[PDB]
Amino acid sequence: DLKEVPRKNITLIRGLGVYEGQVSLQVAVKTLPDFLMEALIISKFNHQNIVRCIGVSLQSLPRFILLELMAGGDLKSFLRETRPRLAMLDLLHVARDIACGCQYLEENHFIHRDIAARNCLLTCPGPGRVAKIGDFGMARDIYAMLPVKWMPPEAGIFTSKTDTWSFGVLLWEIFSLGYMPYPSKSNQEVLEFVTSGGRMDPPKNCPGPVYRIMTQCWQHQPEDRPNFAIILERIEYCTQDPDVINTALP
Ligand SMILES: Cn1cc(-c2cnc3[nH]cc(-c4cnn(Cc5cc(F)ccc5F)c4)c3c2)cn1
Repeated sequence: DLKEVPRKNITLIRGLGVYEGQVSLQVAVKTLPDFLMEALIISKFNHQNIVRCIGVSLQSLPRFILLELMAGGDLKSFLRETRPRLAMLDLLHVARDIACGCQYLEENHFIHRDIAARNCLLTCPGPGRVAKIGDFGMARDIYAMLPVKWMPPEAGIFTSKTDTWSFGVLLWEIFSLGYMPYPSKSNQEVLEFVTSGGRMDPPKNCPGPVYRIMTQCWQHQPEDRPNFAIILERIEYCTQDPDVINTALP
């Protein structure tokens, strides 16, 4: 099924997080000390905003999965490290990028169930970045450690509207510039806070239009939340608005 690439052709260059690799083509190598199936899931996707599975090395040990090299690393760490001391449109492109990928999943009736900044990767760190969904461990596991801050109330049900909720929270992560959702609240506090109707305030300097996308992502009833086509449409509207784009980051 998956393209078994000879170990002879594979060489490990550098430890990234989890290796920088080459094949006799610069790739990223994920090693195993289940795992047969994250690669099988990622392999079946064909979209520009989802990391590509180059191949696998299950012949020798330790078993590899060859993946599209994302030199910019995860999105959570990027926001943190690249915090002004980067413009609003850079955030909007990142948001659009993941929204496209989510739309692709939604169209293909796949539920991610863990859409967060820590599961998104960046191609290069500088301008011309492309954010892509890099982790699918949660959706595999099914097919304290639970991501409660990204989950809607009815999650124990899971829909495409689940991913809509978590994307709203991802949206906050982006425009907060990498802050932890519900900053001073624990999983159980957030659980009861959300269940009561409580929602996160706008991140510092966040334009109203963008916060309004977060707000309707967090609608209590799933059928009232927007699909990702509408979300993109609305992100595109923000990208047209100059009052949104001209707003200076904190
Ligand atoms: C600084 N930094 C860069 C990276 C990085 C760069 N490029 C990358 N390309 C693919 C990855 C990656 C790493 N883990 N995953 C999740 C994953 C986990 C798994 F168990 C099986 C497959 C799989 F894709 C994707 C990946 C990670 C990690 N840290």
